[PDB]
Amino acid sequence: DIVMTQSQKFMSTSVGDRVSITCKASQNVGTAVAWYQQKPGQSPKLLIYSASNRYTGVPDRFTGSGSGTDFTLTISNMQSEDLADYFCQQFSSYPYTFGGGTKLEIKRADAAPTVSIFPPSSEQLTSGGASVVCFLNNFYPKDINVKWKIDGSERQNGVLNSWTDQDSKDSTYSMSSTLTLTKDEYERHNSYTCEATHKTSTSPIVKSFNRNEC
Amino acid sequence: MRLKGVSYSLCTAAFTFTKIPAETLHGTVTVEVQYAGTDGPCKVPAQMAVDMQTLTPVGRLITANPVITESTENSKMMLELDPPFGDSYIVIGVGEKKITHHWHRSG
Amino acid sequence: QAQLQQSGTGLARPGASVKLSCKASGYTFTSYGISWVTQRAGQGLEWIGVIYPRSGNTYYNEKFRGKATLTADKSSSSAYMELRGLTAEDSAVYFCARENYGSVYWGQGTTLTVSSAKTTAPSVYPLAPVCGGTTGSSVTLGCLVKGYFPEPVTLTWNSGSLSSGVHTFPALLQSGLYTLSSSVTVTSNTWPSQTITCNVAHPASSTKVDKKIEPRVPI
Ligand SMILES: [Cl-]
Ligand SMILES: [Cl-]
Repeated sequence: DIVMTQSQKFMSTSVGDRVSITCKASQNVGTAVAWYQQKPGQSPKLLIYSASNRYTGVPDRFTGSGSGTDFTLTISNMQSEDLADYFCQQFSSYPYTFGGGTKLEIKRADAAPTVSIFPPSSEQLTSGGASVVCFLNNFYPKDINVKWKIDGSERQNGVLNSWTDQDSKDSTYSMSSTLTLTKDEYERHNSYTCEATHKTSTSPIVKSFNRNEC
Repeated sequence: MRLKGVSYSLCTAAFTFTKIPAETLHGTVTVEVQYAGTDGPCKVPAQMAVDMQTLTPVGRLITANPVITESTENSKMMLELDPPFGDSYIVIGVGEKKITHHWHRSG
Repeated sequence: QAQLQQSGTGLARPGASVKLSCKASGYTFTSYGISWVTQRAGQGLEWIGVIYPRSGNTYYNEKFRGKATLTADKSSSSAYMELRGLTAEDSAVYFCARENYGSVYWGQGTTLTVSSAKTTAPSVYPLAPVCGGTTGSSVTLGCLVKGYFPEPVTLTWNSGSLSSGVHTFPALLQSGLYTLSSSVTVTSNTWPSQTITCNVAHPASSTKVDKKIEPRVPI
């Protein structure tokens, strides 16, 4: 079966940029390639068919090119409505495989996250589970890494991270990072730390508390 | 098989060039296309054009009565066109899935 | 105008079979194929297979053999996909699409959730700042919503009157149950001198819970 590789899963762009989305076929597919865009909650919409033909109603900003194994969708003068997921698909032979997708997001000035740490609530500590929450809010770019420590020792198991979609007004991202452990383990340690690595600081932002302090 | 004096309707589904159109020794161009539909047998729309808005035919389609013969998906057919000198477009299909290939014929 | 309308069960237990429908109108059904495409949440499109109603011919992606069975009814211009032996990993959006070397016409998608969880109201936990408070002119409060099924919940702050400065994060699965959290940020003159309460409605359990955020105190 043919593999269609979109190596760039995420692209950050400014309005007005020339956006280049690449699709590489694992074998020669001629010109049998379509491009779609998809927005959340909707079915995909066809942009380009048979490599280089623009579908009716699609803005002339979109152009497909290429043949053989290498295909390109170019968006000239990118507009905010072009933020979407983009997929290629081949029709040379079954199965009619899709590329992995490229999600186009918008660039803005870098912004450091605002980080806040929350010990387990008294109500959760009746349960035998304990969650320590860090919110990392209103940052850009999306790339960020959170490292949790308990009494100096890194903890990787039990960490759950959730990200908001890029905000429609301020173009930032926010993230919750939640360390869940047993209540018994939580009460055997004092120091809890979440460390955020982000390009806006040469060293991570550190939020930490001592459980028994006020 | 159709009866005597019956023309097929135009193919309604999408075509794709199976490979690059190829120039012959005396300057015509041969084309092979594959057809996504199952409405065959049907007539393949095929022309050269210089203006993609009027689609006014230039040059000549050489193949008499180009058809998709099969009712099954993804069948292929070949045709031959005689392009004008200079630049033109090979245009296969009619409607929202027509395909074009830019062609140059030297002197 | 060509249209594809989808229908089908949205919630199934592991082991179940579901038959999804794709009703076509506005074009000649027997001139084109119908394919099915799946999209896991936040993930890419995957082509399952195609049926050509003129002949009944089908072609499957080997990854979906047996899992999916495609059929069609020429008499009514309907296509169907039966998904068998469902597992949690089959939870996804499923689309039908007309096949024409680049699908213009798609169904609206059916969201299938496969889970053995029973309906469970969330635990709702108020998250006050670290004991003794934080420095700075603004303060961030949290609300943790843990262990519910099915989605969705509706989380608000002060019954929706506090809507700016809020971040409500997408829910994630945690041992078969959903968890989400929300933060709200206000200027420090606003809290705790004025009350801030997280409200969480869970329609499936008919529950609505309020948790006022209260400053922490020492042990
Ligand atoms: Cl279509
Ligand atoms: Cl309230």
